[PDB]
Amino acid sequence: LIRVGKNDVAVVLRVDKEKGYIDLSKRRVSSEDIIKCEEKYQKSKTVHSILRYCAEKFQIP
Amino acid sequence: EDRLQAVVLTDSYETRFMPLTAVKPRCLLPLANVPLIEYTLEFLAKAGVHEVFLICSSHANQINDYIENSKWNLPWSPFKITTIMSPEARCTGDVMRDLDNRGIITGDFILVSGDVLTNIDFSKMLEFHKKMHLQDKDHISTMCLSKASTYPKTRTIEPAAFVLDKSTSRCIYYQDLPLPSSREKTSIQIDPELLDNVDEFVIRNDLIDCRIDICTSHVPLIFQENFDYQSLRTDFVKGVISSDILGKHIYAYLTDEYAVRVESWQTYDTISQDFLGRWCYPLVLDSNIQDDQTYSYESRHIYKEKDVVLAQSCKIGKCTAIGSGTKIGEGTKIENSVIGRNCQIGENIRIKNSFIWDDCIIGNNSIIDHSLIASNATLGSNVRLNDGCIIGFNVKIDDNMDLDRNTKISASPQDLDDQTLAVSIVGDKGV
Amino acid sequence: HPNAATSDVNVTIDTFVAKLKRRQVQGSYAIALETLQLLMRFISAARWNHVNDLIEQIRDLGNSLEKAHPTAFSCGNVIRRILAVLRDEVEEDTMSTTVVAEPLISSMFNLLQKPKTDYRQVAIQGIKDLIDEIKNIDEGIQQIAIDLIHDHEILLTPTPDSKTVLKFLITARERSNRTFTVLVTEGFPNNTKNAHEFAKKLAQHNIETLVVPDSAVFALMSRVGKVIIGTKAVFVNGGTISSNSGVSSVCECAREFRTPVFAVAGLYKLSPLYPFDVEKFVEFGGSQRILPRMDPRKRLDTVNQITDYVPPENIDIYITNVGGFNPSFIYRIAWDNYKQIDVHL
Amino acid sequence: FNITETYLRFLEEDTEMTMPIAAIEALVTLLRIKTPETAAEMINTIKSSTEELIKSIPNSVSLRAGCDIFMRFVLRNLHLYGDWENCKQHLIENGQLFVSRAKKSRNKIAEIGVDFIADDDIILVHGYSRAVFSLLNHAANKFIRFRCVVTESRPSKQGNQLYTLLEQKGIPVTLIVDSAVGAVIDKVDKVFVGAEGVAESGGIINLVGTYSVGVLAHNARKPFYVVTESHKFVRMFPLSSDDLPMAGPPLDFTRRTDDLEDALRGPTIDYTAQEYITALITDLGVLTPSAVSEELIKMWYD
Amino acid sequence: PGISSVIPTVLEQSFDNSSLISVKELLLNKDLIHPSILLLTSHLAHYKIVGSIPRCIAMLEVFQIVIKDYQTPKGTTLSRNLTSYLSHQIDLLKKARPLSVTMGNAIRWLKQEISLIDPSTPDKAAKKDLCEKIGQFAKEKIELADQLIIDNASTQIEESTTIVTYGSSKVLTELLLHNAISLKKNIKVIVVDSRPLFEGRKMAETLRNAGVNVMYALITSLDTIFNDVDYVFLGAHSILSNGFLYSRAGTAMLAMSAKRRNIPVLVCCESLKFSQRVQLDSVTFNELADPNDLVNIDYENPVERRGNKGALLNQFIKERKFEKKKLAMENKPKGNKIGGKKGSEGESKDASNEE
Repeated sequence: LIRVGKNDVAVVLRVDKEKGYIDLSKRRVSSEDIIKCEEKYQKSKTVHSILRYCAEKFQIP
Repeated sequence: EDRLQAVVLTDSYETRFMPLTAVKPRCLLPLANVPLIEYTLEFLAKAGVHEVFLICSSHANQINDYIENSKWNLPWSPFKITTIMSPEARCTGDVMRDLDNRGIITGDFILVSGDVLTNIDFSKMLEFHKKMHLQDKDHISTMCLSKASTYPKTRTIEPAAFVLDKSTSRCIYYQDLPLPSSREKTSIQIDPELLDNVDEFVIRNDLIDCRIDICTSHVPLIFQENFDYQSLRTDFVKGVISSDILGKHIYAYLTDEYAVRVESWQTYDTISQDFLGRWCYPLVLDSNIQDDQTYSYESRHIYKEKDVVLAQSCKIGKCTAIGSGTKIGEGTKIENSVIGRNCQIGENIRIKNSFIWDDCIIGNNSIIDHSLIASNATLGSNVRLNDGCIIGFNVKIDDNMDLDRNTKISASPQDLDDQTLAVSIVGDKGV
Repeated sequence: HPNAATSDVNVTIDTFVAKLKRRQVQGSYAIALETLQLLMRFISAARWNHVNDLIEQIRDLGNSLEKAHPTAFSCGNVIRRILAVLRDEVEEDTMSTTVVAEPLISSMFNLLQKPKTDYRQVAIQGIKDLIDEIKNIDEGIQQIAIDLIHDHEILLTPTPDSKTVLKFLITARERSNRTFTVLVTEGFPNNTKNAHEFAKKLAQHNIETLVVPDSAVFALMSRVGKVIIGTKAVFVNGGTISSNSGVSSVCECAREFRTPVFAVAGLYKLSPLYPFDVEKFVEFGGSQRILPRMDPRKRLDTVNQITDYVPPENIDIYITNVGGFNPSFIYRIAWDNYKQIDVHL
Repeated sequence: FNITETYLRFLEEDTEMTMPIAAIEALVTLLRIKTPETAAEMINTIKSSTEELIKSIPNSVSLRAGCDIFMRFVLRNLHLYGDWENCKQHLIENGQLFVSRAKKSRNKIAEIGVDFIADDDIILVHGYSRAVFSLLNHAANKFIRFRCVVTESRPSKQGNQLYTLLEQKGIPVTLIVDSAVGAVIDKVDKVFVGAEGVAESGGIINLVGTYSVGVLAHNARKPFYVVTESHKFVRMFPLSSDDLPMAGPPLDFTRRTDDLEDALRGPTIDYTAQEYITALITDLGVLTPSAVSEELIKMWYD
Repeated sequence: PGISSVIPTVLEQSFDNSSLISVKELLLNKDLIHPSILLLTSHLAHYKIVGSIPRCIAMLEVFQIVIKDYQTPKGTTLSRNLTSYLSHQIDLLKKARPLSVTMGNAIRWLKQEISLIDPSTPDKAAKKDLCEKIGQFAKEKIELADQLIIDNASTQIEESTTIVTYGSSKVLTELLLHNAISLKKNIKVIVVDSRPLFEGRKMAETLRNAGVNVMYALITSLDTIFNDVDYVFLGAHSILSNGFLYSRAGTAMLAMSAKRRNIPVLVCCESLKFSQRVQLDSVTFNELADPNDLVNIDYENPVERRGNKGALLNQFIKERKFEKKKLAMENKPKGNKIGGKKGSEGESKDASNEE
């Protein structure tokens, strides 16, 4: 089902706010929450796309 | 049917091989560590020859000496060699005229231009020629043609477009093109003199030149009559077609099997490669024709003569032939290249698709790629050669040299760069 | 030794060489016949005065012939036989000229310990005898051959190129009481047409014929009863050179399934020289027959061979004109036909 | 804290510590310091450590097998979806517990799977394994007609060691060179072998000479046996007859020397095919035919 | 209604159980059949390229196309005559060229799908989701699996290789191509060709189209080709419940040869090709074709020579029969590359119960 490229669900279990170690989970998802998570991810992706063309255009960070 | 004489057009295509042919004759040069004349002779024998005639002018003494040394000189031969000695530099018309003046021509005489080696049986062809002759009184000469490698791409010098009939096997038009080499004339021509008589028109280009001719007694007379024809393919055939003498027939034999004549350098290389492989059905070096030869067959298309020494741990590719009296060192990578007789190879040498002639020393830590080295020319330490680099007679390539693609080296000790003396031109040294 | 001595006395040597080189002569039998003829010519025409010298000359000639063509074993064999025939007579003569005990027909210790006549006629007779032997082989096989095959048994036939094997099959098939099913392997690059011809012949003879491709040998192997080889040349230890393509793999398969492997050839095909190398004696075919075009075929280097070599471990029976023999016994037969010194020339 | 150091710590003792069990214990010890609650900080680090160990390996195979087994166990552990603490505690417990288990397994093997040698069956033993020796000693303990044949093992004179071990038990023994092994199959009944590891295909990863022995057994139809403690299942596939992930050279043709220096570089690890095995003796039931592969499948769920 | 009876050539004495006859040129059929199925059948009957792997994919594609084109009648429900249609299609396929194990599996899957959704849902919503699901399935169990296999192979290949190969198996072609391009090792490819289908030739052509050093051989020429050469690879059709290799023509002999000459064989297979049907010989069920394939005299497929042979019916007592699918021995292949990375062929039905 997963393999390469396909969108897959995540929720933050444990955070190490010192050096950089992030724990993620798929089964914990709050039931239909999976769908919501997916939607959020999609939104994020779209936002990223939006702030990529402008970065390349005006040559700004 | 029996008793047929042979006339071989030798020493005709000199200076076509631009670096070589200046000191020694053209035909005497080895194909695969053994002279090119021998193959031709063998072919003639196979066909059915009763007397041999050779045309010599450029370095004739050497040719004579070779003949004297050759096997056919002894009384056991069915055919004897008597050479035609003529004044220097003349066309095939002039030669024909000279022949006519002498007068040995009887019946169906064999005229072969250049040197050809092919596997196809000739008796059947002869029979066909006879039968066709028996059809009508005014029949002239036979031409040999073979099916090409599907599409033509490596043929630029002689890519002849043959418009042919299926019922009679007769040529309609002959034309030469520089189309793949230079984009100036990508062109086709058809004449309307034989449109409403043949009907069955087949336009073809993919046919390779052989230049073996079975000729009647009419041909020399014709040559004598019309002195304007200096060549035999470009002007002659066309003339015949356009009715110079009215109501006459010519032949174009079609064969599915391999038949190619020697013409250039790349073509020569290809021919050699074919010979190395099992392209020609009975023509193999291991049979030993010259009697002094001691060739034997081995696995994966590898030829080894007697007294051949090769050192341990040397990875070989595909199709390799080694001549007698060789000493080869360690750490060599040999791929699709022929090594000459009594050649001394050093250590750590990478070879790919190259060609090495009789008695050559290859220096330590050198790379040879798709390039030819002639007889008694030596390679020194650290020499890097690219595709199609012809090296002439006795050229001493010493220590440290680099030559780029398609660099030709002179043979006689003129116009082309790099000379026979010490070091090839990177620092100016020579005559 | 060159051909300086023989030029006007004997001329046919050159013709023989020509026949050998360009393959104008076909079939080992024909080659043998030619060799015999040559020998006869040599005998009738030339002068001798001495015997040892003559023998030496003969040896030299043989060597030359070998050098001219290595795949012609029959030619060599016949010569060797003739030499052997000569040798015994010479030995006999020596005993009379001078004017011995042996446990068997030949002794080993005689080599270690220190040891004009009408021999020409005898030599001539030898050639005739050889010719006669060559003439009929199948008549001396069939009395042993039609005893092995039984009712409801299945035969498998690699190499249908040999003329003897077909005859042997036909003789077996003649019998009304005997019934057998025939599976025929094709052999693609060298044997196809011949195989087809064989199949046609079988059909004509009114026998159940099954034409099998080279890939479909494995599926039918549970039913296979016997294996027959169409070999061309027999040797010392047991190993044989077969008449082109599709023999080795089949033999291996037979060995795996423990299927009996028979061989029918003859003693004129039998050689006293050892096959030390497969690469030296086996000759390769043609690349042109397999695939069309030339320019892309420079990249595509195709491997194809004529003759096939099978190890003596797989083959168990060698029925000839004399009788049934083994690979562990055939050496002695060769010795009975070719002498000790005549092996190396 | 180091695993390598821990491994080094055991040298002269052993002979019951199943090296892999020791390795597992070491791994557990390494784990139970830097908080096993987080998976981001821990599993990756464990993997790195394992990689380091692999890099540092002189001539050992089973370590990898052990580590992957441990990993699998860990993975299995967090499927209960309960809480992070209790599960962690359980995991921690399961290291010493695992070690404890090995002894029990050995006992099980030595009491149940020893019935092969009973009616004075002459045994041909090669390849040193502790389990086989235990079986032998505990058969002597039980008292049974039995005889031993020893084939000479030469990595660094291990055969002698084996002989000495045999001696401290009371039983007549003889030495046989692995060249004359083809000559003697007549009086010797069955062939027994101790393995370094069992392959994915089914075959055995062993020592200086086993394939030849297997071949001989096949020829003679006298059965070939392998006795090992059930934890030597590595994800490794010997595809051809002369290929293994080996630390030593695989048949190196040394250059022309004069002083006789480079010679002893012969194959110290050999592999035999899957068909040669008649019975494989393991603690997790008497199973042989395609059992290892099944186990592997169960582990990887693929 | 279709066409029945009339079979060319002799029926022979042995090996008579499976269909070998039939429509080659169409004459009078039922006026309701979608032409794409017919076209596919026509292709399969006279195919020279396909070999186990792509056929199933093609079938799936065809099914998808049919679904896309499918319109529900106003009277009857979505599944009433659909099943009948499917049956008819199956019958046509069988008449043309017998169904494979993969095809059977596909059919089973389709049946399952049909059972899953009961006739209650509208047209445009159901099939929208069905086609997507099927696509997803295809992506999962086929292409991805193939990729995985390729990657497994990649790590398994060592340094300095000389390989002898056979078949028109797409996976093997992919593998070899990968080796040639992205790995950049010292790979040598030797090709073996067969009489019924020019698969070897196709493989060679493909290799040429990449630029690989190629030796070209046949089933007969094998005794001299070894005399350096190590690896041998084969293409499998399906593995049965016994564990035996139920594959195409010239494989088993090659395997045997390999076994004889020291070095073992490696075969590749998918994690769906496994069958519950039990057989241990080629006699049980075999792909048998018309003797028209064994007519051409060497060289090329389209030549047509009037040589020696060209008759079958007129000949009295003559049996010219050939087999396409074979059953190779169990112990001879050692390596099997499936969905679960690596494993032995003796596992047989470990994935069948797993589903």
